[PDB]
Parts: sequence; C-alpha cells; structure tokens
Amino acid sequence: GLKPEMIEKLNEQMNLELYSSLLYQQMSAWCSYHGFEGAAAFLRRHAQEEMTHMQRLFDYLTDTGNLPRIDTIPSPFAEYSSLDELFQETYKHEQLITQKINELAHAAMTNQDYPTFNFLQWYVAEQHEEEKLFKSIIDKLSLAGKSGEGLYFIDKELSTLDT
Amino acid sequence: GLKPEMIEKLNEQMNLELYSSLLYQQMSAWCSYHGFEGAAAFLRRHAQEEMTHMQRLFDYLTDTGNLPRIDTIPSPFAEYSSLDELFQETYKHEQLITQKINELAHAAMTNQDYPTFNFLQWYVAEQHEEEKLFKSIIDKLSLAGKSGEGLYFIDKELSTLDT
Amino acid sequence: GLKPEMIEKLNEQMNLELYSSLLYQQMSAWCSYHGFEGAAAFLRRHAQEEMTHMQRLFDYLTDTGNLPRIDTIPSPFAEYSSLDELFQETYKHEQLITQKINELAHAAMTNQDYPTFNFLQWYVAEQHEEEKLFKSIIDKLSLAGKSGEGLYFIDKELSTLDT
Amino acid sequence: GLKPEMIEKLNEQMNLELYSSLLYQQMSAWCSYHGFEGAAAFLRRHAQEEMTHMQRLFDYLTDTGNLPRIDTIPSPFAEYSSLDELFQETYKHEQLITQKINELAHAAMTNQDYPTFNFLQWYVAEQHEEEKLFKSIIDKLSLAGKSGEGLYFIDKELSTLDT
Amino acid sequence: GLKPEMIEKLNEQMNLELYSSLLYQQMSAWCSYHGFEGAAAFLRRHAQEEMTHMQRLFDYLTDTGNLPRIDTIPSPFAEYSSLDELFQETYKHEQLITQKINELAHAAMTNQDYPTFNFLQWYVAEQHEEEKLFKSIIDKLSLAGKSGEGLYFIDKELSTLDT
Amino acid sequence: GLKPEMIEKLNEQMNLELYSSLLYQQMSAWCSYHGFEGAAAFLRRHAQEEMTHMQRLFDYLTDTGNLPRIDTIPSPFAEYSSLDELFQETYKHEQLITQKINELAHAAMTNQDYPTFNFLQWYVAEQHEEEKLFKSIIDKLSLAGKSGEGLYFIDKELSTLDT
Amino acid sequence: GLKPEMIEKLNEQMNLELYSSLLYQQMSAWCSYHGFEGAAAFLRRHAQEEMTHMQRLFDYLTDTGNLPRIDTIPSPFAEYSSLDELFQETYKHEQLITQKINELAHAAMTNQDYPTFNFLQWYVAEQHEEEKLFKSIIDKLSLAGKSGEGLYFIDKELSTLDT
Repeated sequence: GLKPEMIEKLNEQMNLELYSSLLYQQMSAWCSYHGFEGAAAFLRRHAQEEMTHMQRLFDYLTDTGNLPRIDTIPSPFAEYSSLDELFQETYKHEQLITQKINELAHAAMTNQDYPTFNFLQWYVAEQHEEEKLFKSIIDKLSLAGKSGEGLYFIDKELSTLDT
Repeated sequence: GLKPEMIEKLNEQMNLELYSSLLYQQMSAWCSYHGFEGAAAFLRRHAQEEMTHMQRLFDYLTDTGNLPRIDTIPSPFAEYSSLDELFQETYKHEQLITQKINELAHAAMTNQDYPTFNFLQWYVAEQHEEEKLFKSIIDKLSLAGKSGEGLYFIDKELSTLDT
Repeated sequence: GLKPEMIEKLNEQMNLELYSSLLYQQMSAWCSYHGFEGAAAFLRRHAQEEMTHMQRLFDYLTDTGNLPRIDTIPSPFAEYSSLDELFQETYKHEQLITQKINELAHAAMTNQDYPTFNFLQWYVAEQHEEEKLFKSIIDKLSLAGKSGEGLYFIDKELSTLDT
Repeated sequence: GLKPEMIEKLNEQMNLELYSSLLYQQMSAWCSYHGFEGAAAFLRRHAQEEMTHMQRLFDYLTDTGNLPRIDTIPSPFAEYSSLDELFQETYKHEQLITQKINELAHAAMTNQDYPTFNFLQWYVAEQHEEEKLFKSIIDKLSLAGKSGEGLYFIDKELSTLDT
Repeated sequence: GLKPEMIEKLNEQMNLELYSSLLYQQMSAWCSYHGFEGAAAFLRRHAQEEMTHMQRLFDYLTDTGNLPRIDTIPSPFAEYSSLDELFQETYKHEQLITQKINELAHAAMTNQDYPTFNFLQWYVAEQHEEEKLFKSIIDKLSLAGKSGEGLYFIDKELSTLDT
Repeated sequence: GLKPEMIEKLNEQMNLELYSSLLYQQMSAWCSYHGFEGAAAFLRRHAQEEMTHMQRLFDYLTDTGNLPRIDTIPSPFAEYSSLDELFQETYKHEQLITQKINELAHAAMTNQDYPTFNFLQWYVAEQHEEEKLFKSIIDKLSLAGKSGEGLYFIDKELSTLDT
Repeated sequence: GLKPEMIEKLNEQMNLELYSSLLYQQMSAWCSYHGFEGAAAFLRRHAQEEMTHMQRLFDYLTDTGNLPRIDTIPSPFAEYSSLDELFQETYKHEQLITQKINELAHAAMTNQDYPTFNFLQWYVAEQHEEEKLFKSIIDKLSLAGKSGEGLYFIDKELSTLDT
C-alpha cells in the first residue's frame, strides 16, 4: 500500500492541481477584463484541463483505499501588468507543476512504490506537452506582442489554440 | 450597470457554488471509502454540475465588465456517521443554495436590476429541479436504507441516477 | 540479456500466474457446487484472464531467447465456509500477486534491467485494476452478504460483472 | 447420477486434458527456442484447444452436482532431439488421449451411464479429427523434413495450419 | 531541464540512429548488387524505420529547448562475404543500439531525469520488437540458408516481411 | 552501361542530396530554437523531400548494376543571424543543387549517355519547382520580414506552405 | 520533317521490334516443349509487350507522313540447352534493343531532330525497366536454377511475374 510520505505528497499535488485550475480561471478573468477574449477562452479551457489532473489524483487515492482530502485553497487573485506578464506567470507555474511531478516520481522510486511510479508516468508525459504549449505562447508574445496589432493576432490565435 | 451590493452578492454566490462543488467531491470520497461506489459516482457527477453553476456566474460577471474574484475556499472536509447522514447534509446544503439564490433574486428586484433578475431565473428553475432530486434520494433512504441490502439497492440506483 | 536472478523470478511468476488461474477455476467449482452460478461464471472469466498473464510472461521469456519452464503445479483444492470467505481468499491472493509483481519490478530496477522493467509495467497497471475489482466485491459482500436474499442479488451481479 | 468409477475416470480425464494443454505449451517453447516459430504458433493454438477439452469435462462434472477436483499437475518439461521427434511425441500423446476417451466410453456403457456416454461422443469425434491432423504433420515431416529447407517450408505451413 | 551528460548522450544516440539508418541503406545496396531484391527491399524499409528513431530524438531535444546537433557521419561502407554474414552484422548492430538505449535509460534514472526516462520507454519497447525480428531472420538463414534454393525462399519472404 | 565519370558524378550527387536533407533538418532545429515553429515544420518537410531525391539516385545506381556508396557526410551545423539569413542560405543551397543537376545533365549529353539524361529530367523539372518555392519565401521575407509581427505571419504561412 | 538517315533507322528499329516479338514467342514455345509453362506464359506476355513497341514506331512513321515498311522477317528459330541459356539469350537481346534505341537517340540528337528525340524518350525509359526485369530473372536462375526443384519454383514465379 501507500507509505505515509506518498499519501502526503499525492494529496499535496492533488490540491496543487485544484489551486492551479482556479489560478488559470482567475487569469482568464484578467484577460476578459482587459479585452483579450481569445486568451480568456484559452485559459478557461486550460483551467478545465488542469481540473482533470486533480480528479485523476483524487481517484487514484480512493482506488488505493485512501481518503483524499481537499485542503483550504488560497485565493489565486493577482495583478498583472500585461498579457505577456500574465502568460510568463502561467508558464512559470506550469514549470512548478512539472517539478512537483518529478519530485513525486523520485519519491515513488526511492520509496519502492512501483504502482505510484507507474501512475505518475501519465503526468510526466502530459506536463512535457503542456510546457511545450506554454513555451510556444511565450515565444509568440516575444516575437509579435510589442504592438497592439500583434496582440490582436495572438489573441485571435489563442481563441482556438489546441482545439 | 451592477450596483455594489449586487457585485458583492454575485461574487459571494459564485464562490459558494465553487465551495459546493468541492463539498460534493469530498462527500463522494467518503462514499468511495465506505464502499458506496454508486453514491460516489452520483456525487462526482453532481460536483461537476455545480461547478458549471460557478462558471455561469463567473461569465455573467465578466460579461458586465466586472472582474469576478475567486476567494479563499475553506476545506470541505467533514465526518459522516452514515450514508443517510451524508445525503441529509447534501440536501440541506442544496436548500441553502436555493435560499441564497432567492435572496439574490430579491436583491436584484429591490435594486431594480432587471438584467440580473433575468439572469438569475435559470438558477431559480434549476435549483427547484435539484432539490426535487435530492429529496427523492432522502425518501429512498428513509424507505429502504435501514438494512445493508436496501443500501446496496439504493447505491446501485445512484450509480446511474439522473443519467 | 536477462540475468540469472531475473530469469528465475520471471519463471516463478509465470508459474504463479498458472497456479492462480487454476485456483480461480477451482473456486468457481466451489461456487457452482453451492448454487452460486453467477459467482462461478465470474471466477471462470477471471481464471481465463489470469491465464493470459501466464502467457504474456511465457512469451516474454521466449522472445528473449530463454526457455520458459512450466513447473509442477500443486493442487489448488481447498474448503471454504462461505461465499464471503472464498472471495476474501481470492482478494488476498490477488494482493499476493500484486506484491510479487512489485518485487519483480524492484528486482528489474536493482539489476539495471530496463527491458524487463518496461515489460512489467503492464502487470503493475493491470494488478491495480484487478485489486480494485476484487475490493469492490468484498465491499458488496460486507454490505449485503449477511442474508440469503443479499447473496442472491450479489450472485446475479457477479454473473455479468466486468462484462 | 454418476457412479464412483465414473466420477473418478471423468476427473482423471479432466486432469489429463489440463496436463496435455500444458505439455503442448511447453513443446511450443522448445519450438521457439530452436527457431521454429510456425511450429510454436501451431502448438500454442493446440494448447488452447486442449484446455477447452478440460473445461468441457469440468463443466459436465459441475452440471451433475459433482465437484471437479484439479489435481497436482506434474511438470511437462522434456528434451527433444529434433522437431520430428517432438511431433512424434505430440502424436503419440494424442493417441493416448484417444485411448483414454475410448476407455471412458466403454466404462460409461458397462456402467449403463447413458448421459455420460452421450456426453463423451463429442470427444470421440473430436479426437478422431485431431489425430488425423497430427498424422498429417508426421507425414509432412517424413516426406520433407530431412533438410533445413524442408523444415523451413513445414514450419511456414504450421504457422497457419488449421486456421 | 536536461543535465549536460543527458544532452550529450541524447545527441550521441540521435547521431547513432542516423548512422544506423544509412548503414541499413548501404546494406540494402549490397543485397541489390548480389541479386537479393527481397532482402534489399526489407533493409530499405528498416532504414526508413530507424530514421524515424533519429527524428524522435531530434524532436525531443528541440522540445526541451536544446539544439540537437547532427554530427559528421562516417561512411557505412563495408564488404560482406554472404547474405548470412550481412544479416549477422545487422543483428549485432541492433543489439548495440539496444545496449545504448539501456545505457541511456540508466543514465536518466541515475540523473533523476524522469521526463527523459519516460521518453526512452518507447525505445526500450521498440528495440525489443526489432531485435526479435532480426533474430528470426538469423534463425531462418541458419535453417535454410545453406543452399541457393533456400536463399531464394528467404529472399522472397524478406520482400514482404513485417508488411 | 555507365561510364566512370558518370558513376562518379551520380554518386557525388546522391551524397550531396543526403547532405542537403540533413542541412535542412539542422536548419529546422535553428528555427525551433528561435521560436519559429512554422518555419521549422516547413524545413522538416523539405528535409524529407530532399531525402527522396537521394533515394531516387541510389535506386538508379543499383538498377544499372552499380553499387552506390554513401560517403562520409560532413556536419551541417552552422550559425545564422536571422530567419532571413537562414532562408537566404537555403535558397543559395537549392541553386547549388540545381547547378549540379545541370552539370550532370551536360555530362550525360557529352558522354552520349541517353538513359542517364532521361533519368535526370525528373531532377531538372523538380529543381525548377523547388527554386520557385524558395524564391517566393525570400520575397515574403523581403516584403514583411522587417518586423516581429511580419515574421509571425510568415512563420504561420510556412507552417502549412506547400501542403 | 524526317531526314533519310532517321527514316531508315526508325524503320530498322520497327522491324527489329517485330522480329523481337516473334523471337520471344518462339522462346515461349521452347519453354512449353520442355515443360516450363510459367516461363512460357511470361515470354508470351513479353512477346505481346514488344509488339506494342513495334506499333508505336509504325504509328510515329505514319504520323510524320512517312510510309513504314515491314521487311522480310528472318525465322527466330533456335536451339537452347537449358532454361538458363534461353533466358541469358533473352537478356542479351534486350540489351541489344537498348543499344539500338540509344543509337537512335544519338542519331536524332546529331541530326537536330528534336521531335524524334522526344518520341524516343519513351523507349529509353521502358528499355531501362525491361532490362531490370530480365536481369532479375537471370539473378534468380543463378541463385536457385541449379536443381529441378529450384527451376520448379522459378517457373511458378514466372507464371505471374510482372502481373
């Protein structure tokens, strides 16, 4: 079964995924407020995606006969100076999630927890893909984001980015 | 536009819908832990439903040019003595949500806010339906929930209840 | 190629999967004899499933140019006091198989045998699913198995459980 | 109902069918090890066929309210000097199974057990067909099996023989 | 991100996959020159396969923000005494690739690089399959390759082997 | 048959096509590294195209009973100051390939090698088309490539250019 | 229009194609007589193919307002010591046809006859393909043609070779 360190780290990551989903929702509100409807739509879709990462951890914990515990969730509210600054923060947050998944994989390996190591492989692969997506948005903003016209085009791309 | 009281009450209800979704998720974990997989599945579906109520309020606020603000969310964790006690609490919580929606409708009418009164009609109708559903579950538990066999049948019904 | 410890442990697990398939067949005979036709059908299906786990190990060994060796198989015959006692034993046996797979994964990692570690990931995932299934049956028996009526319903569910 | 001699002989044949299935599996491993992949595939298919003969006896015993008992199964491991020697042994084993079925049919007739005599007719017919198949393979090996080229062609035929 | 040892080993393997693709192309030319058109077609298909292994590594490096670097590629030209000698060399080369992939997986594990360990699992599985294929060709040549007639049949099989 | 000068020039062009394919691959890596994903995708597709030109020469040589010889391939690695500079170099390289094809056609005509002159006509026509494509990209960069916004649009066009 | 040398060479080649078709027919009769029905069928198909080459020249001459003239055709009858000797002669004859086509292409170029040079390109390409086909048959006979069994397999392949 799951060792106490692993139960703790899995619950911690479940709650971080929940917080992250709400952070992406709040960021989408910043985008709507500042007239970036396409960026807002993209971040709403990503908020839904990250909530499914929360659910996958929740269900793994219940499968193993452990009771997942949703923690107090701090407010994700923040101020952003620009669309570029916001997406820089989204990318840094995704890098944090990737790091915490790698730390969880390392904990599973050092605890000789092969079921949890196997379970975490989905997160390792998916975080690789999501980091690549957010890096591409950062690159687009670096290239064309220094004018209102460029931001207009990037926003329109974001409205349908990743289907 | 929206008056300050209405902005405050709409944000408050948005955050209550978010809390409620997580409460239903946590209740589903109690059900899984105690072997009621059908009740767990039903509560997971209802958690998803209530999150859409949160999203509808979030989007109304952004439509009106107001910035919705996700608050600190308290932990929904609680202990329950029985499946019946849990569902009694779910029903009481739905009654609370219904009351808060009625208070919001009254606030809209007294503030002469006809767009918000119109927007809230969806919640009035939907809460009526959801209360009816949870009352029916309470009635089933009152009738047949006093044996393990009866709980087995009710759990199986819950696994597919409301599609 | 495969180190001697790994050849030995893989052959051992292949023979344990074979024994397990026959154990589940024998348990199904107990169920038929005591009038639990649905439980019997379920255990016959699971006996077929576990035999495929044997075959997957057999084929891995032959792929690597090693000769798998089917051992002497002890009789799986046993007495059971009740359907609940039988399924408790089935679940404990599945937990044993899960443990032996985890020990094999650990042996592969400590022997720096990355092909075998990769091969074993299928077993880690599948054993997780099968343990969850047998835990759910134990939970149903704990809830409703204390009457002949309840056993009648559980048997009927088992007749088609997991398709 | 079944007389004690008939219960004993039916259980004996059930266990012989089980042993035979594993013997054919082990023979397929010899074929894989020596590079005869088509012969290996054929023997794996025949191992599955013979296991169904075991299951048919198991189910007949349970139908009649008798508890079939899976015995200790001796290891089928053996050495073979050639593909021809292996298939000679497979054919001799099938002839043994045919003889034991004929002895069972005779026992049913002398015990005035008409349900078991009727049940055994399936085995009489099927063993006739399977002996014919293995005799044809022996004949092919006698004709063309004295060269590596001939063995190559026979192996390729075996890979799809009997669909 | 990727540690310097891992960047170096990944680039090294990318270039080894590129060299291998060209080696298989050159071997196919030997086959064409000596009249083995089916062997030539098979090796051309395998050259295309191995180039895709190069591309997968190239793309992983670019995904991680590292610049893959195609090295100077030595000529793969060699002399072969026979079709059997050529395919023995192809099989030994595939075994080398398998070893280098295992060394890369070990480096990822010892460097606590879980994204790269995950990425490499595709190579571990695929190399297992490709080694099995080339071992089967070696076995066919050992059996039937000692006559011109046998080589004729093996060449015809190779023309469509593995679709 | 082929005269020695023609064998030499055909092998030389085969190896130049191979080098060119890898050069286009390496250029695509520069594009990925600098955030031009559409340019990267276009150059990856063109790398695949040019490899087919290599294969067509390889197969012509083998058809004529000559053994094509893959040479040592120098590293294509280079530095580029800008996307425009990179594509200027791609266009100049395509012009070099066109020139070498024209020199080969002239060599075939002066050697009275009508089969090789006929074979080369495919390259004459295809190089005409590919030069036209790369000239059009140069023209787009000259027109709109002097801003980050313009480069953003050109990159997006390149992502699907020439299907 | 056509110069006298070109009219003469085109008529000469038309008559050589006619003779060749009949030669292939006569060779097919040798094959039938010696029991090689598949080789006979292949040569009958090739006789039909070569007659179409005759017709294409005939029609070119009539298109240009020149009267093609079918010459006296010498008997193609010959003796052959073996199927291999026959196909060696077929291949040498195809090489002769290829040479005469190259001489015709050279004559067209030196006579500045660009319509005839264009017309002949079909023959240059087609003769390349047909030489490759007959070289492959020679290679099969060299490999497997030294036994009656091998000749049996080659004959069976020829029966459907090139559709």
